[PDB]
Formats: sequence, structure tokens, C-alpha cells
Amino acid sequence: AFPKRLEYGGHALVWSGDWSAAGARKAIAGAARAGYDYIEIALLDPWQIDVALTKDLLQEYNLRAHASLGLSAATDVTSTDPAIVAKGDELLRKATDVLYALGGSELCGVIYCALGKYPGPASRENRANSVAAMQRLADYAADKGINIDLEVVNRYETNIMNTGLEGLAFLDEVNRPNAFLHLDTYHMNIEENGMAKSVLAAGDRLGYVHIGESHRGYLGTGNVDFASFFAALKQIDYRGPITFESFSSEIVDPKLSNTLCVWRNLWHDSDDLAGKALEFIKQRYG
Amino acid sequence: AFPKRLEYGGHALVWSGDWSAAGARKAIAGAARAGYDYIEIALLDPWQIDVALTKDLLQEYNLRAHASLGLSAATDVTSTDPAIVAKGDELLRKATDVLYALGGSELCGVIYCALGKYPGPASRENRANSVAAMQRLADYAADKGINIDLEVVNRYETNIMNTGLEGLAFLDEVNRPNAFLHLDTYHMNIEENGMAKSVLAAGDRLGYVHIGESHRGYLGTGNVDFASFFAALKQIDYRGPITFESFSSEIVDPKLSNTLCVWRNLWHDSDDLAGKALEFIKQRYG
Ligand SMILES: [Mn+2]
Ligand SMILES: [Mn+2]
Repeated sequence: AFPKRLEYGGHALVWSGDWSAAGARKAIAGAARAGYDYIEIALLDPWQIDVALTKDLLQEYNLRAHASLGLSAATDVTSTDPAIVAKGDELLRKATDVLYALGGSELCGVIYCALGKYPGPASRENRANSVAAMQRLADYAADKGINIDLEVVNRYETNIMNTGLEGLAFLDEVNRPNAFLHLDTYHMNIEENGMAKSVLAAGDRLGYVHIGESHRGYLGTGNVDFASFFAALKQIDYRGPITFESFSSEIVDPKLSNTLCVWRNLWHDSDDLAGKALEFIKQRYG
Repeated sequence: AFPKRLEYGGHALVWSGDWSAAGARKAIAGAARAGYDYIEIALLDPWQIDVALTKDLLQEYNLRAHASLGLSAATDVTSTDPAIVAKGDELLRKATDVLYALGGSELCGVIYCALGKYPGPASRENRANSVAAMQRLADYAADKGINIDLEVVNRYETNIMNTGLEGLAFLDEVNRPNAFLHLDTYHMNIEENGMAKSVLAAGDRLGYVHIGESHRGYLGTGNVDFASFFAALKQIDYRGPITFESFSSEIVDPKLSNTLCVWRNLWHDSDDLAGKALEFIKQRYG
């Protein structure tokens, strides 16, 4: 395990739909302006990012970076197609390399399967292929001082693990010291038996947190029991990354936004949303 | 509007994954055993129902029947392909005919689009095509004393309407006296700004209700603010069908279950689930 600290991050797609030179400056300036400790960069295509320019931007705005991504059908490490697993391994190493290059310590999100709506349930071979891939990734990450955090997402985004309890079981099969559980209030709101059970069960195994409202808009305008969730984090004295995650048709990444079915505009003012989000969070945890 | 009354029902998939002679009896017996007033039949293929056998089963167990369905890509009434919209019209009239033969009064569910994940947001033409299809269905249903209830579902299941407010606007465009809004607490838990706003807004336009827990499992083991929702229903003095809807890998309809991403086993004992659900509901609304 590599060092974790209580720090507050904003997801790139709060500010930018793409990670062009401009997009990168806008998001990084955005997060720094709002008072975030770090930006979480979406690395669905880790070859299109200008790492040197991004590194300069992080220096310029005195801001840290972690990275999240979701694999695609072409890079699905659950695939019983060895070629498709190899493409996944290759993308996760590239993502790890980019993250290392930016002085990052956390690779999180849906890194263990294709992000999206599977047409049917996962076979044991799908899960087995997933476990073996996170072992290979954890071993590669470990050489570069990087922790991986597997994000438990709802039934429409993965067939592998939809609850923290399922994630902890999968993690025990992975059995790597730098592999952790990643919980997201948005996904918890759908799948979990209250907002506390998975956090209490995780303890030190919880390595990353996403704060998202039930509809993924303004914090406090949805159904998520944040009082419950933040109570649970306190009970295990959680000290790791907490990134605000939000999606509106206002800022769209052609792939990720349609994958996440972001059909409505829940906000327009990135700075208002991000500023209010960090306030909301620090009021209830810190 | 055709007569509505405050009556309690269970969704077929609580007991049975198919509507074979055996599956129909199992669902109807299950509903009757728990003390439900009606069974809600999933009619995704209305041609496969043995209507006489089902009619005999309802008589035998002294149970009423309502019908819910989702369209598929092949029958999507939002399609810009006129042949696909005509297929939709044809299926919805077969569903209506079936319901009519069972002496039914409510065709509800995702009757206005293909149930599932859309690759992108709905155009005005998609919505216009939908409204016109629901107008044609409503006029056909009216001749057979059948109301249609438009079920608002989360972003992963439709790109047409994701909140009650959006559903009410769609509903006003349809402008038919036997057309109503259908709310489902499972979908509400995701998309809605609290559990009261859409219900207070709907008043007499709310024609049909589904009771689903946040994870579609045991009522009261999830995140759904039922106390808020039932307080809202009381405010508008709702007197219509209330269906307990639940999905577990324990009982699989090969199509519906996978379309709804039912990866997890949230129950095994249909009778225990269904019995506790009705009690839970009648305790909070009666
Ligand atoms: Mn997330
Ligand atoms: Mn429903």
C-alpha cells in the first residue's frame, strides 16, 4: 500500500468534456479556483493526453492529480477472448504510466470490466479473468508507487460487483496490498442496504470515495443519505481521496456521457456546482 | 378515464419468469396466497399468452389482472423508422386485446419507447413519434375500456422521460382522457428531487404506482424514503393500482431480467418477499 491522505478532488467532466490543451487548462484552473486539492482525470483513452502539458498545468495551478477510467468492449479484461484481455492490460499499463508521469498515486473507477450495460450476467470465467487482470495491474502499479481502487458501480454499468460487500469478496480473491475498494454514493444509492454497511465492512480496504447525488446533479437536491454516508466514513475514520463527480448535458464527453446516459442538464455553471459541492462535503466531513 | 380503485398487486416476476400454463398459475396462486387484489402480467410478447387458461386461472383464484410491458428495438414507437413504429402500434394493440379478454382496465409500464439503454439523447422527432403512438394506443384502448399509464423510468431504461414532471409534460402533449402518469419508487429514488414533488404535481394525473426498494429487493432494506412518498400519495388521496415490483436472479425472465440488469439474488422465498411487501405497504397506505 502507498500513502493515502484525506484530500478533496473534482472529476474532470465537472469542467471539461475532452482533455485537449485548452480542456486541461480549463478543468485544472476550475478545480484550483474552487479550492480542490486535486483533479481526477478521465483516462478512457490514455494515449490522447499530452502528459508534459498536463504536468506543467498541475505545477502552474499547484494542483495534484489522480486518474479514473472505464474500459470498453475492446479492452474488457473480463472477456473470455484472450486478445481483448491483452488490449485491457495494455490500456491499464498506459493509464498507470500517465498517472505516474503526473506524480499521481491513485488509479480508480471501473478498471476491472467494460463500463456500460452488459446484455447478461457474468460467468465465473468473467470474474476469474477480472481478478487475474487486477492482480497483473496491481503488480505493475506497485513498481510506480500507485494504488488501484476498484469502483463498485450499479447494475447498468457492471455485472461484476454492484455492492461494497461484493467488491470486498472480489478484492480478497485479487489479494494485493495496493488494491482497494472504491465507493460512489450515486451507485450506493441504487444497490446498497443503507449507506453504512459497505463502509463499515471495508474499514482500511476503502481506498477511494466518489461523492455523487442520486441524479448526479447538485449535492443536496437528490435522495442520497449523505448524513448516513459521512457518519459511516467517520466510524472507520476514512482518510483518502474524496472526489465530487457530476454529469450534465452542459459538458459532454462524446463517449463517457452517452455511456453514462446523461440525457438532461442538471447544471450549467461548473464553478457554482464545484464550489457548492466542496462546501457541502467539507461541512459534513473534515 | 375508466374506473380506478385503491387496489394492491404484485408483479409476475416476484413468482414466475415465464407465462406458461405452469408459470401463470404459479404467479396468480402466489399473488392470491399473499392476499393481493391483482397480478400484474409482464406482456413483452403478448402473442405467447394462452388467454383462456389465464382467464380460468384469475376466476379460479378470484384475482384481477393488469398488464405492464416494455417495447424493444423492433417495436420502438420513438423510432424515426416508420416500419418499426408500426410494429410498436401492432404489439400495443395485441397487449390491449389480451388485457381486454382478461377483463383488464390498466395497460402500464414503458409502453412509449424501447425499454433499455439508448446510445444517445432523444430528438424532438423521437418524442413527437412517441406522443403520436401513445395517442393512437389511447384511442384504441378507450374502445376496450382500458386506461394507459406512462411509467417514468431512470436514464438507463429510457431517454424520453426520467422524472414525474417530464412524464406529466409528455402526458399533457398526448392529451387523452384515459392516459395517465405511472410512478415507480425504484426509478424515483434515482432521478427525483425528493419523493413528493412529482406526486403533488400529478394529482389526478397519477393513474398507477409501483412500489420498488432502491435495489428492487425486500421493502425497507434499501434507501427509498417510503414515508415521504406515501405522505405525498395521501396529500393527493391517490386511489389507483399499487404494485409491489421486485427482481432477483432467483426468478429470471430471460429477456426482461437481463434488460433490467438483475445480476444479484436479493431474495429466494417469493411468498416471504411478497407477504412482507404487502404488509409493509398496507401499514403505510390503506
Ligand atoms: Mn464515480
Ligand atoms: Mn416499475
